[PDB]
Amino acid sequence: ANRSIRDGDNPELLEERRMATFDTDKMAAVIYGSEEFARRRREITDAVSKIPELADIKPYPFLTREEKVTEGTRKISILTKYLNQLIDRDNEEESLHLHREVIGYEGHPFALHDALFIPTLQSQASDEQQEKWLERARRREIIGCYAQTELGHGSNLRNLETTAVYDIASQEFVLHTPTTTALKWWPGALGKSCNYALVVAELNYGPHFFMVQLRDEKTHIPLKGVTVGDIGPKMNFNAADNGYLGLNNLRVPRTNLLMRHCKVEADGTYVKPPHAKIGYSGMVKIRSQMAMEQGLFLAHALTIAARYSAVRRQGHLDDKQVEVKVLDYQTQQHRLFPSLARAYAFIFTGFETIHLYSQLLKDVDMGNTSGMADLHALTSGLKSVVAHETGEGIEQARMACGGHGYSMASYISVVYGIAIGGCTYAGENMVMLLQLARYLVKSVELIKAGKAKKLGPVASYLADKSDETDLTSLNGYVKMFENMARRQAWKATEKFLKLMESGESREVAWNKSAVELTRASRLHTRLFIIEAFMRRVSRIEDIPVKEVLTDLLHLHVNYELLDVATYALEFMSFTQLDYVRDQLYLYLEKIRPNAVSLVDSFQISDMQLRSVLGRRDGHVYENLFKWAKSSPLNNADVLPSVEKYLKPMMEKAKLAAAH
Amino acid sequence: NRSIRDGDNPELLEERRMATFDTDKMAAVIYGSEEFARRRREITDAVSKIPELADIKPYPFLTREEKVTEGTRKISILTKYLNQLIDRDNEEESLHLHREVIGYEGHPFALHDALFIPTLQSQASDEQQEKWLERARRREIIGCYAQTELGHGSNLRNLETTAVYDIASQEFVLHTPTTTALKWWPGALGKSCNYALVVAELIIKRNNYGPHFFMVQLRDEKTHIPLKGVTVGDIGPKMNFNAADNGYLGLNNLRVPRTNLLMRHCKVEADGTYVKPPHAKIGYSGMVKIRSQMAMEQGLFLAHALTIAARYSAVRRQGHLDDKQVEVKVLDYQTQQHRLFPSLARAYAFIFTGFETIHLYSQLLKDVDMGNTSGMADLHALTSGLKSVVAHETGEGIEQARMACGGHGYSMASYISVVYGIAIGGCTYAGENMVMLLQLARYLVKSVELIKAGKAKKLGPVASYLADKSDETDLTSLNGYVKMFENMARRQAWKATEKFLKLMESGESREVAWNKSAVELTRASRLHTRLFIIEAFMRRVSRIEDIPVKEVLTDLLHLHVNYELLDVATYALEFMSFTQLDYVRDQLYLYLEKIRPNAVSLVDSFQISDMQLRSVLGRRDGHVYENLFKWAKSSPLNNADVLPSVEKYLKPMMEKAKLAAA
Ligand SMILES: C[C@@H]1O[C@@H](OCCCCC(=O)SCCNC(=O)CCNC(=O)[C@H](O)C(C)(C)COP(=O)(O)OP(=O)(O)OC[C@H]2O[C@@H](n3cnc4c(N)ncnc43)[C@H](O)[C@@H]2OP(=O)(O)O)[C@H](O)C[C@H]1O
Ligand SMILES: C[C@@H]1O[C@@H](OCCCCC(=O)SCCNC(=O)CCNC(=O)[C@H](O)C(C)(C)COP(=O)(O)OP(=O)(O)OC[C@H]2O[C@@H](n3cnc4c(N)ncnc43)[C@H](O)[C@@H]2OP(=O)(O)O)[C@H](O)C[C@H]1O
Ligand SMILES: Cc1cc2nc3c(=O)[nH]c(=O)nc-3n(C[C@H](O)[C@H](O)[C@H](O)COP(=O)(O)OP(=O)(O)OC[C@H]3O[C@@H](n4cnc5c(N)ncnc54)[C@H](O)[C@@H]3O)c2cc1C
Ligand SMILES: Cc1cc2nc3c(=O)[nH]c(=O)nc-3n(C[C@H](O)[C@H](O)[C@H](O)COP(=O)(O)OP(=O)(O)OC[C@H]3O[C@@H](n4cnc5c(N)ncnc54)[C@H](O)[C@@H]3O)c2cc1C
Ligand SMILES: Nc1ncnc2c1ncn2[C@@H]1O[C@H](COP(=O)(O)OP(=O)(O)OP(=O)(O)O)[C@@H](O)[C@H]1O
Ligand SMILES: Nc1ncnc2c1ncn2[C@@H]1O[C@H](COP(=O)(O)OP(=O)(O)OP(=O)(O)O)[C@@H](O)[C@H]1O
Ligand SMILES: [Mg+2]
Ligand SMILES: [Mg+2]
Repeated sequence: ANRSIRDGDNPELLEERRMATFDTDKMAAVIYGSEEFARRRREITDAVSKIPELADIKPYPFLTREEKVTEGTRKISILTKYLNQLIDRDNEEESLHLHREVIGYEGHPFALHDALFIPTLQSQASDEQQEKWLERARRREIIGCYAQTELGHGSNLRNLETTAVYDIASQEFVLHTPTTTALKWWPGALGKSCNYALVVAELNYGPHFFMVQLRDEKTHIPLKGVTVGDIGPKMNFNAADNGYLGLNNLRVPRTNLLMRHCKVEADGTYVKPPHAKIGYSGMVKIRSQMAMEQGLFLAHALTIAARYSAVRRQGHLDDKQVEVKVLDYQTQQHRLFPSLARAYAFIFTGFETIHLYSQLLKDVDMGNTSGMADLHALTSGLKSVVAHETGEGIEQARMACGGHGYSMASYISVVYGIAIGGCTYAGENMVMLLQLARYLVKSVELIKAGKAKKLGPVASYLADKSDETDLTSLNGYVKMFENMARRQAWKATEKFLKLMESGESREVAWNKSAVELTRASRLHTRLFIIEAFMRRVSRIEDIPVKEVLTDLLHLHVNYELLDVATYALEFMSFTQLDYVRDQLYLYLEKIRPNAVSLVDSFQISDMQLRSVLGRRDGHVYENLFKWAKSSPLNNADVLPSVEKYLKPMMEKAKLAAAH
Repeated sequence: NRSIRDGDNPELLEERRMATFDTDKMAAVIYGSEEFARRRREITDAVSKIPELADIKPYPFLTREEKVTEGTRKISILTKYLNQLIDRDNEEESLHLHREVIGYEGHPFALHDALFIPTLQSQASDEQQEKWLERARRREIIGCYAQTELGHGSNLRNLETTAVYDIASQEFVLHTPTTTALKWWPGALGKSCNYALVVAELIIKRNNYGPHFFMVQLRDEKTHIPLKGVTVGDIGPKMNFNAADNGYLGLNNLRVPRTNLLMRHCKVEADGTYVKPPHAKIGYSGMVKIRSQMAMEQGLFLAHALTIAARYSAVRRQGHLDDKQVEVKVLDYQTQQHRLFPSLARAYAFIFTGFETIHLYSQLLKDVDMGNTSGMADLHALTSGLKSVVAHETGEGIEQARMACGGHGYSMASYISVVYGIAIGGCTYAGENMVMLLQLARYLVKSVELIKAGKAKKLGPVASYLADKSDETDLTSLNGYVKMFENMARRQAWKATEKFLKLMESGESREVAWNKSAVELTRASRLHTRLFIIEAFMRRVSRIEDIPVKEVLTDLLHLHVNYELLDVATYALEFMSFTQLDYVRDQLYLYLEKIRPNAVSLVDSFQISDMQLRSVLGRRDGHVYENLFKWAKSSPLNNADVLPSVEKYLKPMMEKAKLAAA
């Protein structure tokens, strides 16, 4: 029962939707975590579709950079008016659906306000201070931003140049931007949108958070001591204004310092915040979240690609009278379905880490940590592998559309440009793979120390070493996938040890083995991704849904295993390698008739998809032409530039001498 | 290090003082000759004296229409200065001049030079060359290669644009019957060209002869208004290449003379007599020129990206090593050397691989001028996989180059995103990568399918290694690596062929048998071309005098063959131990550390001017932070302190929210 079937649909897609071996309302429920929310997405989408001003002013690719900032600002101010009609404002699941559909991904004045400004106020500012700002934030009375990275520093928060000196005479922090590289650089909404910022600065006590008003609340003119502006065009996310901040001995009250965990008293005593580095909690929320987000990004690209694949006919197989849908080719299925399997896998992996963090957030209001450290390390590699493999799959989804995928009419290049930033923001991907490697070394540096009973369930499989082998029913793959991770974990570990056993200093001994350590993190991460996927599948009550999700899961483990055979061949035969190589191509064929249904299940409205190639109704060619015909260069037959330059250049070129 | 200047950032100055070779010598190698390498600097110098040839403003700041305008502004000016600055019919020099002055984002004459002119050269009669080819070269007229339709790009056997000969008036009637039949994607088709080489199915009193080339005038040479029967426009914004106008073409029973059919190789006489061309597929010659060429070109884009990454990696200090005062240069980190230098090894490897296929194309272009065209099929298949693997790996490389700059890499001030957007199209144009990998796979089957027969002596030198057997395998000295790459390849080649064969002994039809083995066959193709890239590299370094250059290129080459071998270890473990895998793994890291001090020198050698580089992070002088600020401050969004859209939307929104109920 494909629920994305409508009248007037392209038969090419219709005949693909009648092939649905499951209910897509059922699958949406699984995808978005509950039957109730999956419904609410459709209700909201329907509620929005009946509000004309919430439509894109024109096709978003047709807009200039400034026209993009305007429209995102236009759309965010209108959305905010209707917001409390359409959703439960404090329901993040709904608010994300509403904004991802209505605003889009390219940015808006409130992006980082909701992404990091509010979540940090929730996890770092005293109940006193939350009363002063947190609801003013949620009421969008003010626009905030998370202002941490500097022009010279982003990855090493131990050497930020921005200063926060306390002057006990007047009980104020003087916040300064000493050097040019000390300038805040990259915070969303810092340059033009926000009038408040959470500025990270050196207190020497390390980096802390300071609420700083940047612009006057009524006039939006910057306050004395404030230099602010945009940082120019970017790879993408250009509807958002990422900016810089210059602070010239800026004075803020002592109580503009966030103090949930730490304290500075009026006389200047500093109460060290419980322990750990609790202030990095905001980053951890994002990192735990983007396994879900980059999962949905990927789903978006595949939704376009899969649908278009089922429409585009090119080349013949058998039957030399009608060309075949390109989705019938093995390479096509190969370059799409594993990534489709990944989309589901990353999202299920996302639900576990999302709940893990919102649970290990309450653990931090009790004096509990170290579930903190165990979560950080996991999401460290998780955001890295996921964003990297997502980016790979999106381009594959783009290129899979042939020539037209390169057109903005596909919109896959936008989804890539947005998503791929996840390989940089919220921690540089290499660095974050290394952070996880520090949790892996520790988990191994324990062999002669015993302490195997201290390991968490995530690291448990390390203090084992019970290889074996086999792969006749799923869990053997998982077993193989621990065996791979384990080996590389020890091997890379013992190599960093050996270079200390021969006396190269720790940090240099750490550097010489940096690549193997990252190789470990990825193997460990992809092991977890599989397990979470498995855990979600075996819970499903509806049998046809469990069935097709099993097909996806079989496809995952074999494509994944073969991508990492270089590590899997300590434990495998070469004949078994051709099994999983044959198994891969079996479930490609198995998935095929469900392909369109599997992406229809995500129930991404056309308003959110923003894709001509990926239109739900499948009327691609007719509307691709309309899209092109209405594009801005087609405003004039003979271009003003041609008349001015090319016409003279040609007249002149006819008269020139033959040398 | 010839890229050292006064006023340079000491960060980069101390990196260039570490040069263990001459960069004027390396440049000569990269560009194929000392004479040309010298010309590049000579042209760049002469260009730098002409103010009108500078970018009107930082290209990222430009709207899509302003980009078309600027490509048109700069190409009309450049055309005037063309005879001063270079030898017009020297393609090496013209490419340097345009890649630097114009750039990669497109101009009215891109495909005019890329395919329009090369197709006239290879497919038009001496008569027809007299009528147009010199007109094209003097840029009297603007042309294009109009092949791909809205519904057909890969499969040329079923294009819907017809070419019907009417013997009565001796004309071809050219028709676009359906909306999908519309030409779609030719550069300059929509707005710039007034002439187009239109590919259409040839019809002679219902006889179907396949796709052919027809010269079509589209716009009046005087008014640039389209002619009767012509529909033409732009196909909208794109992932990149947006200073160019890629267009669509609609033809309504457009009549052109019989002699607007490109003849040479083939003929249509006034009575309708069709004369078959010698080798059926002589017409795709324009495509093969591109494919042969982009190993070179997708070698240079990548170098361009690395020129920015490496330089910036030697400025950007972040994190601490041993000395816990003063942060370390990020280029010192292993992951950074690992995510950068192998691509640097590929950039060199691709370019040298490019020199070989460029030269034998333009010589197996003379083989097509009277006689044997056996090295036509052998070249097509080589360049089929070569463009696919190269463009794909150049893609991964260039993204790695961007992310290497961290946060700032995402900014347009790095320009690596542009370079990525431009080159990655190479995975699509000039043949869809999967389709092209499958094309070489057919040449691999047929090459294998010649050895259970006894025609191994029909094999070319490229395919030769397939009839052999290496069995015994080691390294210790390079040639053993090539021997290892001869395996895997040969291994998979047979392994994939016999699977496709078995499916036919299963009685599954060829097309379906081919389809079910399609992935294995592409694995075979990739392995084959990676072997070639390595050999090509080898043949270039073991040939040149100047030992410092031959030694740094040997360092690169060692890094290549070790990094590549590990990337394909899964195939290399039919022939290797495991302990040797740790050697090649150890060997990889040794040459990362060995290359490191030459890093800035190896890229400075490409002698890409700032004018061409168009990157703030990649500035030659190395003044990044100072100029990154200046750049941002000048960016268009900062024209006002309070945005018009903030005053109009955000201010009233905020007022309302404060007053609104709880
Ligand atoms: C529009 C929107 O767009 C998008 O929005 C998202 C945009 C996100 C906005 C941003 O980009 S802002 C921030 C992102 N930037 C970063 O992340 C880089 C920060 N990275 C670092 O700072 C370092 O790498 C660390 C992680 C090493 C932190 O360490 P240090 O401070 O520099 O110094 P040290 O004192 O040396 O720390 C190392 C030891 O401390 C332990 N440790 C570290 N972190 C934690 C932690 N979190 N919890 C517990 N323990 C920890 C650790 O054990 C280390 O010791 P041991 O490893 O030797 O054993 C979304 O799509 C969403 C969408 O809505
Ligand atoms: C700005 C600028 O940007 C950039 O500019 C570049 C832009 C480039 C402009 C374009 O994108 S336009 C054209 C690009 N499009 C393509 O390429 C797709 C064409 N692909 C095809 O058409 C098919 O895939 C082929 C290759 C299979 C051709 O075959 P069919 O016609 O469709 O039908 P059949 O009759 O079935 O052919 C198969 C049998 O024929 C044999 N054969 C095929 N090709 C050749 C050949 N070339 N030579 C010799 N033999 C050949 C072959 O043996 C087959 O038989 P066996 O395999 O079974 O044994 C640069 O950066 C440069 C920069 O300057
Ligand atoms: C779209 C986008 C949006 C952003 N939004 C915000 C925002 O709203 N608020 C905010 O505060 N910031 C924001 N940022 C900044 C971002 O958080 C930081 O840039 C990122 O966390 C780290 O980038 P970096 O400049 O520090 O890279 P770098 O730390 O300089 O690293 C660059 C290179 O050096 C390597 N490297 C650096 N250190 C090490 C090390 N110890 N070990 C091994 N390798 C190392 C890295 O692997 C990498 O290859 C944004 C960035 C982007 C791209
Ligand atoms: C920047 C750019 C510039 C261009 N410039 C020009 C120009 O100047 N002149 C011109 O004529 N054209 C031009 N083109 C068009 C280009 O030549 C075609 O887009 C390209 O050849 C790919 O063809 P396609 O669009 O039909 O891909 P498709 O065939 O539609 O690809 C769709 C999917 O199906 C797969 N597929 C298709 N056939 C098979 C098969 N037999 N077996 C297995 N898989 C298959 C493909 O691999 C792909 O994954 C340009 C394109 C781009 C992106
Ligand atoms: N030349 C290429 N151009 C574009 N995409 C490619 C290319 N080669 C591989 N891919 C893509 O990479 C993904 C991985 O597929 P595959 O494993 O066959 O390639 P690979 O891993 O690079 O090859 P191998 O596994 O033999 O090393 C596929 O989705 C495929 O579409
Ligand atoms: N999560 C990631 N984010 C960014 N880049 C990555 C990531 N994982 C791998 N890479 C890049 O891939 C390239 C080579 O991959 P790697 O060093 O892992 O070797 P590999 O053996 O081919 O991969 P694997 O270790 O997964 O088998 C490097 O340039 C590295 O930067
Ligand atoms: Mg890797
Ligand atoms: Mg693979």
